[PDB]
Amino acid sequence: RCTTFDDVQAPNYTQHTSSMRGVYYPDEIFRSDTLYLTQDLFLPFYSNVTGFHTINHTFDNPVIPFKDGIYFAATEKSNVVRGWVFGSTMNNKSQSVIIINNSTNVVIRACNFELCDNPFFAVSKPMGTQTHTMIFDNAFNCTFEYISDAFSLDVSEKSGNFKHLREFVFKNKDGFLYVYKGYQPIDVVRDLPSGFNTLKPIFKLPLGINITNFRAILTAFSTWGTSAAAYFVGYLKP
Amino acid sequence: DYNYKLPDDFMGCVLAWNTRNIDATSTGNYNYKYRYLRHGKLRPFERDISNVPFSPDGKPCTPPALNCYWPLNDYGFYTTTGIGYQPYRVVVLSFELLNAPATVCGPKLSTDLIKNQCVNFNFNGLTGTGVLTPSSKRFQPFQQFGRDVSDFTDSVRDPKTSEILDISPCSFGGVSVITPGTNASSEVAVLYQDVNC
Ligand SMILES: *[C@@H]1O[C@H](CO)[C@@H](O)[C@H](O)[C@H]1NC(C)=O
Ligand SMILES: *[C@@H]1O[C@H](CO)[C@@H](O)[C@H](O)[C@H]1NC(C)=O
Ligand SMILES: *[C@@H]1O[C@H](CO)[C@@H](O)[C@H](O)[C@H]1NC(C)=O
Ligand SMILES: *[C@@H]1O[C@H](CO)[C@@H](O)[C@H](O)[C@H]1NC(C)=O
Ligand SMILES: *[C@@H]1O[C@H](CO)[C@@H](O)[C@H](O)[C@H]1NC(C)=O
Repeated sequence: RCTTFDDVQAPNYTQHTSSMRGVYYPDEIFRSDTLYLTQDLFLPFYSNVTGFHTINHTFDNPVIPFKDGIYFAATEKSNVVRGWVFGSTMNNKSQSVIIINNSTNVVIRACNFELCDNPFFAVSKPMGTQTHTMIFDNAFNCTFEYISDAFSLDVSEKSGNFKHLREFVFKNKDGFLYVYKGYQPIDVVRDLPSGFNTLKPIFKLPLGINITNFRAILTAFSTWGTSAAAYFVGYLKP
Repeated sequence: DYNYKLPDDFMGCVLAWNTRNIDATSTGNYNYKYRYLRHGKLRPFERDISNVPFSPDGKPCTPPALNCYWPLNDYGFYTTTGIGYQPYRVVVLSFELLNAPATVCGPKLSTDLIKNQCVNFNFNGLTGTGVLTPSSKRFQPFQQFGRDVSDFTDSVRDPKTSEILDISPCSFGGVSVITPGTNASSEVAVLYQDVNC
């Protein structure tokens, strides 16, 4: 169902610096103690990364343009930002892959989804349990189907600095959505922290879909509330 | 090609065959369509299933208004037509040169690996030759070819046993030959192998 909350506060677009991030293994080739040049889509050092800070009033998930490839980060201690849509017009006619984790397993399923303007997970704030999902209702003319390997996830509220930091890279390239992954522990309130971290591939998804826009999917803590958890979006350039 | 684009970079096999008997019905075959108008072009291995009502300017439409066309074509067939208008079922076999753990074999029986120098090793996509030798190289599990300074594959993780081994080539070099005077003596020219003995 297309349930939108009433008070939707606009993002202030607090820019941050992609200090030493967005570096991934460019190919499946082991190289030992060498210097190697690469012409590929990378995140440039010290680029403008649009922050998205979620507070009790601010609910950050705009329809962000994809533009040849994105970097993604998410400062987490409650693992809130679990979910990615990659659509053309974010409506029913266009093709949209939906990469989501429903806290037991990651499910990738591309179809012609009637995208709601406000996807959310009805999770209680003191309890911290996923009750339902209302992301998709109709799925006609479905292309792609995938279910990954299972792993546990914690949902409930914490308070303080961030323990987790999921760092993702999405490249649309000949219809193959290359997805990368890295992780390191941090300690920060709102800034995308400076530091070097290398990302590793997980999915070469044979989609073949027009990806021009995207939107993350948030875990609301239910009249709504969100815990302190920010995410970051950069752009990849050749 | 404006509907299905195959790139110059990545490439596979294109397979077409005639279906005058099956698809080319004598009365018509209007199950198959294709777009003939679209804003811009399509990227390779990328398509648009959606039946968006086309306009040349970019405004949304409702047909049959001025310059509001449907993108799809009434693309019929008849068995009485010529060979140039017959339907052809085309299967495009794109491959992966991106050497992940392999799927297709094209089956040969797989022998046992040996530490012996000079083996014609044929791994998944490496028809090289050389010296299989086990190595202490680390290999994060999403990479399985090792290269050292250049083009040549230095080390491979074995596809059966996941054993990490580096490849040395067949121990080549130049042969040099000492001779004294052939008028002095035709006695044995002693040699060089620029190799471990
Ligand atoms: C975006 O980055 C450019 C340099 O790449 C910089 O000049 C500009 O000030 C940045 N925009 C901000 C910080 O809003
Ligand atoms: C949602 O979770 C179930 C089990 O909890 C599992 O099948 C999968 O991770 C998801 N199923 C979907 C998205 O249909
Ligand atoms: C799905 O797409 C096919 C063509 O690809 C079309 O014939 C069919 O009507 C579509 N389904 C709908 C619009 O429900
Ligand atoms: C994707 O679709 C949008 C509008 O639906 C269009 O502007 C854009 O050119 C398309 N991209 C490609 C690569 O076809
Ligand atoms: C299959 O793989 C396992 C390890 O992944 C290996 O121990 C086993 O020998 C392989 N099977 C055969 C028939 O070699």
